[PDB]
Amino acid sequence: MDTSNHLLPGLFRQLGLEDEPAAIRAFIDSHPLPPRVPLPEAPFWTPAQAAFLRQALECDAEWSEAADGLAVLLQQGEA
Repeated sequence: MDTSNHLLPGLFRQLGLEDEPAAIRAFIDSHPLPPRVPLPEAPFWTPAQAAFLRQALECDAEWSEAADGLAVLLQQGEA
């Protein structure tokens, strides 16, 4: 439930971003989410990729720790 999740590299390549954990933490820092708005409800992601993320939030998938472990970072970001 963190940036050090090796699922984030693969999840970002899936969404069309870098697998570099240094770049990954920089993307989510530069573009955070409000604690009311979760990962599949983010207008930052494209509608097909957001509905694809949503599947892991609808039912516990193999991308469960990817999507959950990312969603915590966005909603519990910076100022």
